Amino acid sequence: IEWYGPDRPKFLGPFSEGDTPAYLTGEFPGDYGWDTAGLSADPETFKRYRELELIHARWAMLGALGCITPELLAKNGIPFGEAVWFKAGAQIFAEGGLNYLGNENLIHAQSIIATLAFQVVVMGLAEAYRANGGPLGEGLDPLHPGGAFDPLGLADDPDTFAELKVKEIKNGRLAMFSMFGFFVQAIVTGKGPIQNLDDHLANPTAVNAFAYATKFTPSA
Amino acid sequence: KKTIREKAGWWSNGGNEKLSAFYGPDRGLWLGPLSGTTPAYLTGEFPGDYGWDSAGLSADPETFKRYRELELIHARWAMLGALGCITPELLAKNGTPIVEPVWFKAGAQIFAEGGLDYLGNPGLVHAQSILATLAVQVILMGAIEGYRVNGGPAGEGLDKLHPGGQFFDPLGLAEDPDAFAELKVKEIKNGRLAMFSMFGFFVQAIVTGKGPLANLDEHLASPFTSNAFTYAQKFTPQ
Amino acid sequence: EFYGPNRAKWLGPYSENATPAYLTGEFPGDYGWDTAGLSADPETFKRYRELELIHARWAMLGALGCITPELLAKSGTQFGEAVWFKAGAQIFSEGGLDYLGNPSLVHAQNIVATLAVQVILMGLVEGYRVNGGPAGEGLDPLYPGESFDPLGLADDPDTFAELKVKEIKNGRLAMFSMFGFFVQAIVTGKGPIQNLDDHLSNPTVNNAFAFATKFTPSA
Ligand code: CHL
Ligand code: CHL
Ligand code: CHL
Ligand code: CLA
Ligand SMILES: CCCCCCCCCCCCCCCCCC(=O)OC[C@H](CO[C@@H]1O[C@H](CO)[C@H](O)[C@H](O)[C@H]1O)OC(=O)CCCCCCCCCCCCCCCCC
Ligand SMILES: CC1=C[C@H](O)CC(C)(C)[C@H]1/C=C/C(C)=C/C=C/C(C)=C/C=C/C=C(C)/C=C/C=C(C)/C=C/C1=C(C)C[C@H](O)CC1(C)C
Repeated sequence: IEWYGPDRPKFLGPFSEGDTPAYLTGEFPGDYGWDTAGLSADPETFKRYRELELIHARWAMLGALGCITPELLAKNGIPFGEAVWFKAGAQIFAEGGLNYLGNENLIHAQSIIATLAFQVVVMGLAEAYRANGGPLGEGLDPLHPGGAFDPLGLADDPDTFAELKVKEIKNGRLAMFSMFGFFVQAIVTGKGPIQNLDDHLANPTAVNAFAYATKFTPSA
Repeated sequence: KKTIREKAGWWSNGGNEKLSAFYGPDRGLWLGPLSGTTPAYLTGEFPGDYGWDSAGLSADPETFKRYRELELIHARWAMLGALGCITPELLAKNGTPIVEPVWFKAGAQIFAEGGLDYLGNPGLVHAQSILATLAVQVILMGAIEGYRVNGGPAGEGLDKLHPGGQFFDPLGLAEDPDAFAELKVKEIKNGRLAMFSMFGFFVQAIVTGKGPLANLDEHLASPFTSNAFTYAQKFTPQ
Repeated sequence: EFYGPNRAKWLGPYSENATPAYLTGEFPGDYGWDTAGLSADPETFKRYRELELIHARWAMLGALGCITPELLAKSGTQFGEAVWFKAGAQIFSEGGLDYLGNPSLVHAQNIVATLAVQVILMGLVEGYRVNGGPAGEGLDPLYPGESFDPLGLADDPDTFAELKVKEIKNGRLAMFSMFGFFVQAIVTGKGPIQNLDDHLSNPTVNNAFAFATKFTPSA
């Protein structure tokens, strides 16, 4: 395994030698040679698309975590009102309000306007500092700053920094694909994805996705 | 100058202006005479060039050849779809006992009691499990679609869109240069027509929920009452 | 401001490096927002500028054509049907499509003939946009002039560029408003000035969060 250069692990393996793009060399992390749609021909579109991919990846990682750890954590102990992720916004409208750990003494969140207003105000300057400038650094790598973001300092040697970049982008593409799976298997079942996992593990042959295949057929 | 039998096109030997209307700058365009500025990269050397890149997505030539690949593959898939959507309904109106001949409900036939009878016959396919069907589909399609991009047992160094060797042109219609260049634009025009018609199949299945041949019969019976506008009130937001 | 390298940008004070190098301030409303890089190629930039201004003018025309029957329902005429996502059903009524509630003014019956006359006029006037015609011939396809400006407000080029950036800013606000009309028609089911009447009745409950629950699957 190399993850760079011309002999890299590619998305079709043996079927990837004639498909492989001429604009897609072995430079950037995660380049499996997959631009069959042709959307990275000029390098600044590829730069904005790599930035888009890494930001969507790093958001979908924490999105999958905030998806399954309420449901798994409610399965272990610590019961909630609406433990599933895609009813989790409805806990503001509850008579007891959204709570972080469910207990009544933490936050007492009854307002949706205050939370949304505060997070918009703080993330305006946060994502603006992400775009350019900021007190933690201005002219760094805009996708991989480091410095005031690395208390442990795992970007010391360029070899382990490069392999951390490729496992970052691979875990993030897995998280984006699985978050797409969370999105679609929420709406075809109406039930939680960990509860979908136990439903699949109870009956693998007939409680799979194909039981919900006749659901979306149009009426009349 | 020109006599009557040449204007009808009796003699297929002296036809050299046949590709002049589909290739080169003096070809037909998308808005006809109401399309003056053809995009300067769509020079007409490719089949299906009606000068239409209004959204400008195909200015770069690499993106343009990838979009040409996607267009021809989607064209052939939609051609096979629009032939394979109506023909169960055509054979059900024939009298062959297909039990759910509409295409948008044919996938649920494998969840029946007797499985998936192919032409309504247990002597045919009679597939029960959707799981082994999708498994052999993903194995066979992985092999075929991986052979497609970089060659394989049916041609290795051939063209990625038009191989035409001993396996993909076995009848040999594309031996001639001009006949191949004419049937290329014939192929992509029939494929764009079938892509438009498959989009029509999708929207017709969504908003009506009946068969496309049932939609054709309900438009042939009442054209002015049973148009697309009598189902325009079906997505009103209450 | 509004042109050149020292113009108004989309992040404002935090917009000195995120703006792309190919978005130089010569085209109207160049706030430097190409965060997906889709207009990096100049032909993509020109075609997307054409799509943006045409979508802009169609959106502002659609915004006024959607809200003015609502303001006239406030004013006092009843039309055939005031609600813009139920406005196409006037031609399906028994009395037909009366324009201002007047049965002797339009009284349209056939929706198929309305679509036929509509496509026969609109295909011609949309194909005339590309390569001139009776109005113009070979002008700027985004800013023709000389037949669609009977008053002719494009005399001074500084005021012309000012009106250009004013047009494209009103147009981005208009597509914003039409997207809002689209996604608050489907979640509420009431007209947009009627949603304004709800939000002015009680401002803290008649929000989008009153209807933020209705799109859960729930088996
Ligand atoms: C040699 C065999 C081989 C095959 C068959 C594949 C298969 C694939 N790999 Mg690959 N790989 C292979 C070798 C290898 N891969 C990888 C590592 C990777 C990675 C990291 C990735 C891939 C990805 C892909 C996909 C890219 C093409 C595509 O998008 O399909 C398009 C066609 C389909 C997806 C059809 C299959 C689905 C199904 C049959 C149809 C569904 C029908 C629905 C019912 C219709 C929907 C209903 C409507 C109403 C919405 C494809 C599925 C990419 C991927 O996972 O994308 C999802 C990807 O990110 N591979 C390695 C390690 C180096 C390989 C080693 O040899
Ligand atoms: C000179 C007159 C002339 C006109 C007006 C057109 C018109 C058109 N041709 Mg062209 N052609 C013309 C001459 C010629 N064409 C062709 C050969 C072709 C081909 C091969 C193709 C075209 C296509 C097109 C379309 C390209 C633009 C588009 O996609 O519009 C799209 C927008 C509209 C059509 C308007 C929207 C429809 C409706 C009126 C409004 C919406 C109504 C709904 C009720 C809205 C409700 C929906 C809600 C829910 C959202 C356009 C309709 C392409 C096509 O068919 O694309 C569809 C195409 O592939 N033409 C030749 C032979 C050389 C011509 C010779 O003179
Ligand atoms: C200094 C602070 C400052 C910041 C941080 C921004 C940044 C912004 N400006 Mg701005 N500007 C700022 C000052 C100025 N601007 C401008 C001129 C402009 C213009 C002309 C424009 C902007 C626009 C924008 C927006 C572009 C990014 C975006 O689309 O949001 C992306 C992030 C989100 C959408 C997150 C939304 C928040 C919330 C989480 C949503 C809730 C999520 C849902 C619940 C989930 C959905 C559920 C399911 C069902 C799908 C953003 C708010 C553009 C705009 O308005 O686009 C909309 C625009 O056209 N600015 C000027 C004049 C010089 C400024 C003065 O200083
Ligand atoms: C990689 C993350 C991941 C994981 C762990 C799961 C796991 C699961 N999904 Mg989710 N899903 C995913 C990704 C994932 N899916 C993605 C990317 C999509 C979008 C296409 C979906 C869409 C989806 C729907 C719509 C549904 C599920 C369901 C399920 C459950 C039953 C399995 C099933 O029906 O197959 C569905 C699997 C897919 C559609 C594709 C997933 C990709 C896999 C990893 C590749 C196939 C490998 C497989 C082991 C070999 C199959 C052999 C043969 C059948 C072809 C199971 C818990 C069902 C459920 O809730 O059960 C109760 C259900 O209704 N999933
Ligand atoms: C140079 C070599 C050229 C080879 C060309 C390919 C020849 C292919 C021959 C047909 C093979 C199909 C068999 C598929 C598996 C079936 C297994 C099975 O269970 O069978 C079971 C079936 C019987 O099963 C019956 O099927 C019927 C179909 O309607 C009914 O439904 C009955 O109810 C059912 O009992 O047995 C057969 O049909 C075997 C017949 C094979 C020969 C058919 C006549 C063909 C003779 C001419 C061949 C022409 C070749 C050129 C044309 C093709 C060009 C590509
Ligand atoms: C040109 C241009 C130009 C400008 O400038 C810009 C723009 C506008 C962007 C552009 C345009 C574009 C377009 C139009 C697109 C479209 C497409 C389509 C429609 C496709 C289809 C597509 C379609 C398709 C694929 C289809 C396919 C089909 C298939 C597979 C099959 C199916 C089937 C069948 C048999 C039946 C059974 O039962 C089942 C199934 C399975 C269901």
